Amino acid sequence: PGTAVENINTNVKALRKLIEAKQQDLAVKTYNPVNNGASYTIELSDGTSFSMYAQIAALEGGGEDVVYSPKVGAKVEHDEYYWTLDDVWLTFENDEKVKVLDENNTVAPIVDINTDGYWTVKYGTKSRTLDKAVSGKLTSQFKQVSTIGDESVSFTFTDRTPVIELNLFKGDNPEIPPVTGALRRPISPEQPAWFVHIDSWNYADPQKIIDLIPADIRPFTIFNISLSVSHDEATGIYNVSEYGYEIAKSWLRTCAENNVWAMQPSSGGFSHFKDVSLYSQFESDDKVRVYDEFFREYPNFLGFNYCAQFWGYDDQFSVSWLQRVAHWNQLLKLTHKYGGYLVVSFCGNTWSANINPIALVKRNSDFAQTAKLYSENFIMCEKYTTQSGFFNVEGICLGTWLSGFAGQYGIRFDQCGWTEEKGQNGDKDFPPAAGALPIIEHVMLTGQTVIDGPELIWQQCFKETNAVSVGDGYQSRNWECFPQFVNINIDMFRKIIDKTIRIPSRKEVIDRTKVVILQDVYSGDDNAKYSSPKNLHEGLYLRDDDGNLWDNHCYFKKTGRYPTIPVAFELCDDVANSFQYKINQSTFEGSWSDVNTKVGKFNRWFPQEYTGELYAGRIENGWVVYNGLAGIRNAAIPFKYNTCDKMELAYSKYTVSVIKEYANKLTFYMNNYDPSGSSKTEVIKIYGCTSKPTHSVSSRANGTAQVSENWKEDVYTLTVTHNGPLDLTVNCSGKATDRLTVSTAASIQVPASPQIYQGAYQYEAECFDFKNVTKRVTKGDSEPIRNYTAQGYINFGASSAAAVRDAVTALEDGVYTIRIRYRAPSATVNTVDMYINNTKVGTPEFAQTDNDNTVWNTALMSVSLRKGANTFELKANSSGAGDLYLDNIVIERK
Ligand SMILES: OC[C@@H]1O[C@H](O[C@@H]2[C@@H](O)[C@H](O[C@@H]3CO[C@@H](O[C@@H]4CO[C@@H](O[C@@H]5CO[C@@H](O)[C@H](O)[C@H]5O[C@@H]5OC[C@@H](O)[C@H](O)[C@H]5O)[C@H](O)[C@H]4O[C@H]4O[C@@H](CO)[C@H](O)[C@H]4O)[C@H](O[C@H]4O[C@@H](CO)[C@H](O)[C@H]4O)[C@H]3O[C@@H]3OC[C@@H](O)[C@H](O)[C@H]3O)OC[C@H]2O)[C@H](O)[C@H]1O
Ligand SMILES: [Ca+2]
Repeated sequence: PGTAVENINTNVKALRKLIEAKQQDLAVKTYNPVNNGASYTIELSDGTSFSMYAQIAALEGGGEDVVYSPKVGAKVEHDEYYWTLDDVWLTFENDEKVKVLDENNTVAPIVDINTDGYWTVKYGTKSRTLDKAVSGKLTSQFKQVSTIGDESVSFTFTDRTPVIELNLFKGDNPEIPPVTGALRRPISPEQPAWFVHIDSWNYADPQKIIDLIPADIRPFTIFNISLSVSHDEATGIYNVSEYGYEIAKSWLRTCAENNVWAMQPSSGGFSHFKDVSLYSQFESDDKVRVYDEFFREYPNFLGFNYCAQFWGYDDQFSVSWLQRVAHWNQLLKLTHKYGGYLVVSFCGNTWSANINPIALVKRNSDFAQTAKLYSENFIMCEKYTTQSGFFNVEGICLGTWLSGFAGQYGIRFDQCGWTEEKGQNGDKDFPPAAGALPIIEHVMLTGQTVIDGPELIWQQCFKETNAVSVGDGYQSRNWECFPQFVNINIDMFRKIIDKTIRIPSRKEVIDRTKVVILQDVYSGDDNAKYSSPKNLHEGLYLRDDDGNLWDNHCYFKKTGRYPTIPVAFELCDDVANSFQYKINQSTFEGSWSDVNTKVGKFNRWFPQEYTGELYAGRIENGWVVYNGLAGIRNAAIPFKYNTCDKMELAYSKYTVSVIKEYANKLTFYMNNYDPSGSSKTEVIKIYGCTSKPTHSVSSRANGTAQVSENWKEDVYTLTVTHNGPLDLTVNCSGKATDRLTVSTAASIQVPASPQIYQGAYQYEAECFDFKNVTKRVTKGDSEPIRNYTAQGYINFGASSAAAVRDAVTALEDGVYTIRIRYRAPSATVNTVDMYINNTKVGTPEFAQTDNDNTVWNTALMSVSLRKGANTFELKANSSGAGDLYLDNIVIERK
């Protein structure tokens, strides 16, 4: 956010500078559009970076017609550039023209509004009053910037200022060939993924989020770089994530430095990056370079996450959902070329049936082909963000994958999916323990290879604390895991890694599932053609207290006897056609809508494996058992592999368990973690033992546990009080021979690292350790300085005791170039020194920079780094001649 008068003068100062660059034969290193080309940032070969505005801020007042604002431009005459005002020469006293390039100043004509409310223009001592200013929308003096060929870059104006071409810098570094062909980082049951968010809402230092993830988890992790689509509804402009490209770039470099996988620019229609309609645009269109760039330069980049694609379409500043699907059609090809994933996540309401994962492939036949053909690259995820329809949306998201249109299936859980005011069981606020249930249920019984989140990131995963002292009198920003992150999430993944929780393959799920619905309906409302049959789940796994479809407010199943029921558009391949029972929805209203008849046919397909009010589903020798109701709840489960007779289970509310049957052993992973520290009680009884059993228990993470044992009349009874997760082992043998046989250890394969990133590293000043600085801007959007990288910058300031430090890295020993992007608006700063590894190496030339709020500059140093960690400091020695600002540093090999 900024005033119209700032915007105008910025463009003028830019026009002066472009002309200066032209006659000094300077080159454009980089340019990039923002807010769909409302503004651009521009870097030249001398390191000068500045904004130009294609849209000007409204003029405070309220009026909203287009009205007059002065237009300072430039024409050429007798070989020379002179200032224009509204397409006539700019003159003051006499009729003397005024050169752009005058041998004394770098003062441009300044436009203003005086105190009688008239526009004015001043140039040194001279000054000129023009027309009355008037509240209204204004038009910019500048149109846009495009590229000509691969040589030229053109700046075009809206007045009669000529076009201005500058050469497009070519860098003499040999470009690094990208990764193509096969998938960069395969995902499968053997190689699952956790998407952990570096979140614009946490105002992250990516480096410190990465480090909060332990080593055993890291290799299975895919860091998800979240750009918030929070914006000003009137203008369109993004705040939280002001410069999305620049955040993504900065954090994607840190990821690439740390050799970890990474991928998120949209929520609903809103997106920091412009949608395409043709595959050609990925190379030919200077409005959409970001797509190719991330794949080309970062070998750890897996692609793009379009989350929550159910809202915000057809906005003034979004796109239609059709246009989005179309963008996916092209983007998916791009993704396939580079071995990437495109991820989509859906949560549902009544208004959004026509944009769900059925409609996705049923409404757009071209996307359907491109999806089918590159399913390996396409990942479809259930989101738990909306207030209803969870079983419908679970079926459909699962159906996408099994039917062959997506390669992997995932869950993105959210607190926000707890029912509002009343909640569930008598618990107003969402309790974290609840979250473990859907996830384990859908991972173990429906083949999810991707866990995403959980949300909200900043309530469930990480928070920033106050700054902390880190030696030598320096202080740093700091981040911490929430306890439920460690005690639910981290530990649940350890239980996948350690092969307790075996993820079934697609073909394994179809054999279990048995049945599919095909959505072959073309008549009726949006719900009739894209959503599942309304009473699909009734008298199956849907609770008594809950209701059908959009009155389905609870995601806990009443029973696990019947498997999650998938709903697809079509079956694309051999395997999808191996479904035992294919039911067309058109027949559904006739036959299956009678709840009793459905339950009758389903009962023949899916035998009773237990009784009681707990949730119990079995796959191979693994049970998921949980309690999603109030009060102690029970079940009687006859064993299928263990040689004892049966187990009777009695569990507290929101206790979840994973129970592995062995001929002479049982394991329980149990959890029910409350951060406030309460205990819960659980009771396990084994029947049919022909021997005194024994038991073993280990607490996990920050959990507690005590277990009591009771042998009596051939019943063995374990009483497990605990807070948080634990593994319990029961050695119990019986005398049965009618029992199945346990297959050998499922595979878990530790996912390979990405190739080593050979490009430049970046370290944002707002993440530096610091002492005695004037101001540290971690949330820049609300402050006066524009055109910065990531979310912020700092004002180092003039203190003689001012200093900063970060830890930087180097693939090996040698000379590197350190580019400090900075601002020195009032005076040159010759008074700050640089230390590498606690040895002073020079005094960067921080030349006076232009006063304008968008201008930054870059100061260079050559230095020796050694292989691995290096320490970087900037230290004042005296009082600065003026404020020094710092946005970042960028390190590259010479
Ligand atoms: O960048 C942050 C980023 O966000 C992600 O994480 C979460 C998000 O998951 C989520 O985002 C919110 C999603 O829900 C929006 O609310 C829904 C909007 O549409 C409403 O439907 C209309 C009802 O009336 C009808 O007549 C009308 O026709 C319907 O709309 C049309 O429906 C079909 C569409 O195809 C069509 O385009 C649309 O126009 C719907 O009822 C409403 O319901 C929501 O309420 C909750 C209930 O649990 C659910 O979110 C959903 O059911 C929501 O936007 C709302 O907030 C304001 C707008 O700012 C309005 O009230 C409404 O539009 C999204 O909110 C915004 O997300 C971005 C964030 O930066 C904003 O601050 C936030 O307001 O929840 C929040 C977010 O944390 C990423 O992981 C995270 O990094
Ligand atoms: Ca910065």
